[PDB]
Amino acid sequence: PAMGGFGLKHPPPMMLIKNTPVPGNITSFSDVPVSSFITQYSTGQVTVEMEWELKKENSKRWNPEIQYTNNYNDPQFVDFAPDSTGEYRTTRPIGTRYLTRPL
Amino acid sequence: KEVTVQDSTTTIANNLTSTVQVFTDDDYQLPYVVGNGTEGCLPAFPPQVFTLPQYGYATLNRDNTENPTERSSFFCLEYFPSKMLRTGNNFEFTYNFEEVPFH
Repeated sequence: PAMGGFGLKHPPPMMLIKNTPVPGNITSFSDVPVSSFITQYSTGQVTVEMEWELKKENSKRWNPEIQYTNNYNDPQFVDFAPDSTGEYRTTRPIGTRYLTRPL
Repeated sequence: KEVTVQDSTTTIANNLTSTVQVFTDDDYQLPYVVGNGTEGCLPAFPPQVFTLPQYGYATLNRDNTENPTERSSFFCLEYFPSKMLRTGNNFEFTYNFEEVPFH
């Protein structure tokens, strides 16, 4: 994929959900469908569990490498934590390429 | 063979106690300089004696200059386990090519 990640012929399926309709008060017979419903919403919890396979880093580089570090000069807040209002703050993007390898 | 120079006599003697070190890089952890079309192969003609080439590599440089980067890596070749050989010792290695198409 151009945006990134793993191209999959059969990716994780789509999981679709709706609220079943509950009609309002209907006192008569009509052959047109019921358009009057009780307004309602639903809530709940969803847990996802993924398993990942890892590739060990096996390298003979002598000197230290570049690491992703938490580094800020005079921080007024901590990054990747809630704000004083409760709003979660992420200042910078984090990619995967840090360790170095020869061609 | 130990070589010594006194007032331009340049004598040569053989050191029977001296060692040579040999290792093969099985995990491909060093920069691989071989397939790049450079000199130092075994001669075409069997009687010919040849010098072994010096090992070296180029890492990342910065801004098309001679200066390094933070991702410039140093590989120490002493940090591989190697086999030490005196006069009576020998070294042996075996390799199986992976499946490729016929030329």
